[PDB]
Amino acid sequence: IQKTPQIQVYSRHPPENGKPNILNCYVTQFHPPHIEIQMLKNGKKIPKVEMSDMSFSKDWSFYILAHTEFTPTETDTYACRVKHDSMAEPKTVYWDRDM
Amino acid sequence: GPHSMRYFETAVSRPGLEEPRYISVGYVDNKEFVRFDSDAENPRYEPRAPWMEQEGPEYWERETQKAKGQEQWFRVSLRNLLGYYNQSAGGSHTLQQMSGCDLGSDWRLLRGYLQFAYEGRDYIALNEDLKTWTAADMAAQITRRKWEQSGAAEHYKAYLEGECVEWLHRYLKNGNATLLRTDSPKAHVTHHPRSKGEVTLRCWALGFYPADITLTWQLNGEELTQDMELVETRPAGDGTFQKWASVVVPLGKEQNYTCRVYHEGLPEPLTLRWEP
Amino acid sequence: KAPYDYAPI
Repeated sequence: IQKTPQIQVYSRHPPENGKPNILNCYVTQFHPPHIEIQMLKNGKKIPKVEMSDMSFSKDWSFYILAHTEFTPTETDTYACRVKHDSMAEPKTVYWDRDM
Repeated sequence: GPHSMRYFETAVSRPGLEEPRYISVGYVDNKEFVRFDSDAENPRYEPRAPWMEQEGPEYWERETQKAKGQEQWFRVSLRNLLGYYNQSAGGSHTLQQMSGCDLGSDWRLLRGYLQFAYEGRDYIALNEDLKTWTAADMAAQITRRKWEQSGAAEHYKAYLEGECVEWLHRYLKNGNATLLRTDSPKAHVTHHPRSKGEVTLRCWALGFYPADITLTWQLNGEELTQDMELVETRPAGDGTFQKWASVVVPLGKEQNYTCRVYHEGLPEPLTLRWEP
Repeated sequence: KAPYDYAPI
């Protein structure tokens, strides 16, 4: 059976507009381990995105960390879009600088 | 300091993929430290922490050989599982294994683990005694018997009590600087006004290792399972971790609210509140 | 040391 992916989107270092930073998409608790992860700036696919390697937790569920360099501005929105068999449609979760 | 080692192996078959992909990842004290992957251009075990490049190529050849044997073992096992579950062809399948040992702070053996999972679900596992097997599924009973019959448990038992222990000791010495300590967390509280007359007090905790940590909000002494908000602990991506917990608060009546933070590298837990 | 398995599943 398919387990369905939990997603967090957040920055490595606390964000300051104009300060370069890393933006993480932590994807966890999914199965099977085939998954597609895009990161988006203003609805557009960021091209060169780091993908940590296949790994699984002691409960057998898979987890991947996607990250990329970004410079947060006042106005730009950032998101992570996840495709996986457990869900019919891709799931997008927006970066919230506070949470 | 108590310690551990693990090997997490995975084999994945996909509907038209020719042969399954095999992947093995070794962990010492939860930190990835070796890795093999059959998809690599030249499949080999590579080191994964600095302190492991201390190991002479004969080590990497032996391990890499084991891997190739494991790859074949997963192949055959996957093939049998299809049959045991009366699955037809043209589906996706997964077989997983966790194997390893836990040591007390005295560096003696505490527990051995040997577990398998099929399709992400518990399939068969060696019990703590290292002599008997647990297997829920009807289909899995076939395996339980084959392995009771053949003294599989003694084999895995030997590895778990000898090699797992011996080599973990060795690995522990060889990076006795890298792992000896733990990164304490740095905490602070952020303020976010929201609805009329109410604020979010969000207690952060940052740059900590290892990941186990607990965050609790108190109303002066009283904790809250009453609608406190958190997030799963998450990696910063630099080898440290982050977590936050937040709660709803009356604007102004907000110094009655103390976040506490508990982590192993801490001498004692942190008490914090909002500092404007 | 990676472990090595007994009989297949």
